Amino acid sequence: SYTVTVATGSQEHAGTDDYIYLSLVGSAGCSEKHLLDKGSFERGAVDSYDVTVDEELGEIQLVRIEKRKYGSNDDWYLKYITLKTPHGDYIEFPCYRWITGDVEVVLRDGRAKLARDDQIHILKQHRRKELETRQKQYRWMEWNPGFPLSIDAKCHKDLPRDIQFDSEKGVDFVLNYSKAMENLFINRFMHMFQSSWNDFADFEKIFVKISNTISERVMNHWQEDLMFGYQFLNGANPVLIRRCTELPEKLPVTTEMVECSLERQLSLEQEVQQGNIFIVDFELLDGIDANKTDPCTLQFLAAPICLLYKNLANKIVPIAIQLNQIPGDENPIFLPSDAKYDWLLAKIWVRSSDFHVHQTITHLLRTHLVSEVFGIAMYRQLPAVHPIFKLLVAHVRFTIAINTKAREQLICECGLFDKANATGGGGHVQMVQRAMKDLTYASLCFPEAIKARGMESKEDIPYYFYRDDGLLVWEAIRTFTAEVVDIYYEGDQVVEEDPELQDFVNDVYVYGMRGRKSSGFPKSVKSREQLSEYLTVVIFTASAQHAAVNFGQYDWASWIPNAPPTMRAPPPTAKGVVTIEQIVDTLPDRGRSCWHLGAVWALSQFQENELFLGMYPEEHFIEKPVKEAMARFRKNLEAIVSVIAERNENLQLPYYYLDPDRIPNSVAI
Ligand SMILES: [Fe+2]
Repeated sequence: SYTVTVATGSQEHAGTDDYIYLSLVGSAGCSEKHLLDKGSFERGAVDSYDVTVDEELGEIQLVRIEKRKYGSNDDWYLKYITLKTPHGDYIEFPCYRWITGDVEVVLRDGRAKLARDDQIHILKQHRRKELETRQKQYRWMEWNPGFPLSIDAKCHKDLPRDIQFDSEKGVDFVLNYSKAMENLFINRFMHMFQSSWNDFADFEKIFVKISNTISERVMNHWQEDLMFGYQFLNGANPVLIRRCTELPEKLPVTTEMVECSLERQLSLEQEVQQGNIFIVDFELLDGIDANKTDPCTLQFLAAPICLLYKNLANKIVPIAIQLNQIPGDENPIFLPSDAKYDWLLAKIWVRSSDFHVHQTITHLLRTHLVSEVFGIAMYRQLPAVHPIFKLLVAHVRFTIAINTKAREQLICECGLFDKANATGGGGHVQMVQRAMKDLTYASLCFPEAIKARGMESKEDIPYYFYRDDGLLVWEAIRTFTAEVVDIYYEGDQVVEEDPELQDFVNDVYVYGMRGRKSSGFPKSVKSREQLSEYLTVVIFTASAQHAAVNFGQYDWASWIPNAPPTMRAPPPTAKGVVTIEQIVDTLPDRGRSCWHLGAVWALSQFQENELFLGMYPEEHFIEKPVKEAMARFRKNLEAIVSVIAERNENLQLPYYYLDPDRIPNSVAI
C-alpha cells in the first residue's frame, strides 16, 4: 500500500470542497484514479490516505491530480504531496500552486533535474508539455511604447491564478491608499486640491500626529545643507550622485561664486582634480511633460544640476544649484550665499526632482519592471523541476501581481499616480522610455554600478552606508548562487549546453529588453561563474535593491517639503524675489499632500508574514546539499545583520534599509 499525504495551503481561500482524484505514474505502469475523501480539504490541513494498487508500478515518476466541481468552482491551493511506497521509500512532490479544476496537475518528485538528466519518454514528455502549457499561459506584451515587455494581461484577475495575490483585494492600491489616509487621520483632505496650507505650522499640526523617528528628524533638520547632502548617500534614492571629474560646460560656476563654501584654499577646478566635487544631474527630466490632468492646477517640473562638495569633515554638501539644463540669465545659479529663501527654494526643487526620478526610474523601472522580466522568462522557459526555477521562484513571488495591479490602478491613464505627481499624465511614461534606452546589465551589477559612478573608495567617501551594506549583501548572494550552481552543474560545458537556461536568458534579452544591442545583457550563458553572476543580478535586484529604495519612502518623503510630489509654480528665474509665503503656495495643496502621504506610507509597510531574504518556507528544493547551501546563506546574512547593527549604534541617523532581517525575498509591494 502507498501512504499518500496531501497538504493544503494556509492562505485564506486555500481550502476546497470539490472532488480530488489522484493517480500514480510509474515505470512498469500506472495506477487507477482514486477519489480522495469525498469531503473537504480545509485551509492549513494535511490529509493522508491509505492506497492499495491493482498492479506493481515500479519507481514512481509522476503524481497526477484532478479536481472536479462539486457545487461551484472552489480554488484549491496545494502545497505538496508525499508518498510512502510499499518498498519503504519516501518521495516528496513539491507543488505550491492553485488548482482551479480547469486542468489536470502533474508533479515531479522534488529532486532538481536538468533536461540532460531526463532520458525516458515519461519524463521528457511531461517536461515538454509543461513548457508548452507555460508558454500559452505566460505571454509577453508591450504595455506602453518602448517599455520592457510585461505580462499579457490587462488586470489582476486576468492573470493565471498561480501568480495572483493570495487575495483579490489583499494588496490593492485604491484600498490600501484610502485605508492609509484613514489611519493617518488625513481622510478629510482627500479632495482639497485647491487649498494651500496656510503655512508650515498648518502642515506641521497634521504631521506631528503621524511622524516616525526619521521623518520627525527630517522635519527638524530639512533646511540644513548637511541633511540635504546626506540623502544622496543614505536617503531613499541614494543612486544618482557621482564623482565629478570635470565641471560640465553647461554649468558656468566659478571659484568666486563658491569660494565661501570651499575649505581647502583651492580653486574649484583644483578641488575637482582632487576628487572632492560631486554632482547630481537631472538631464533626464529635461523635456518631460508636466501633469495637466487637472486644468485648475498648473504643475511644474525642473531639470536641475546640483554641485556638491566633500568638506573637511568628510560630509558632502551642496554648493551650487542650477534649476534648468541650459545656462542663461533667466536660469540663475543659486548658492548658499544667496538670500535665505532663494537657496532653500532651489534645494526644494532639487528634492522634488530627486523624488520624480526615484519613483519612476530607480523604483518602478529598475526594480519592478526589471524583476517582472526575469519572472516571466522564468515561468516561460524553466520547468518546475529545474534547479534555477526552484531557486528563483521565491524571489519573484507576487511581482507580476503587484505590477499588474499598478498598471491597472496606479500608473495607467487617469490612475491614482496622476493625483499628486507632477510627472503624472504621461510624463512618467516618457521618463521610462528614455531611461530604458540607457538601461544596462552592468548597471544592475552592484559593485560595477558603484564604481561606474566613482563612489567606491571607502577611504575618500567614508559615509556611504548604502554602498557598504549593499556590497556585503551582494557578496552573500553571489556566494550562495555560486554554491547552488556548482551543485547542479559539473562544469561550464554543462551550463552552456542547458537548452532551457539558454532560452530563459534569450527571452530576457529579446523580449524583456526588446533585443536592444546596447542593453549589454548576455544573449547566452556559458560558464558557472557567469551563471552565478546572472542569478545574483536577479536575486539582488528583487530583494536588496528594491528594499533599499522602497521602504524608506515614508521616512524621507512624509515631511513633504523634503520631497514634493509636485510644484505649483515654475522655478524662480531671478534672485531676491522669493518669499516664504510664495514657497508655501508653490508646495503641494492639502489634497495632493494627502494622497502623497497615503501612498508613501502604504508602500513602506511590511506584511504580517513577510518573507525576508533567505526564508524559503516553500520547499521546492528537497535535497540535502542545497539545503545546506541555504543554511550557510542564512548564517552569512545573520553576520551582516550584526555588522550593520554595530555600525548603526555609532550613527546620528541609523541606516537600516539593507539589514537582511528587513529585506523581502521579492518585489511584492
Ligand atoms: Fe516597490
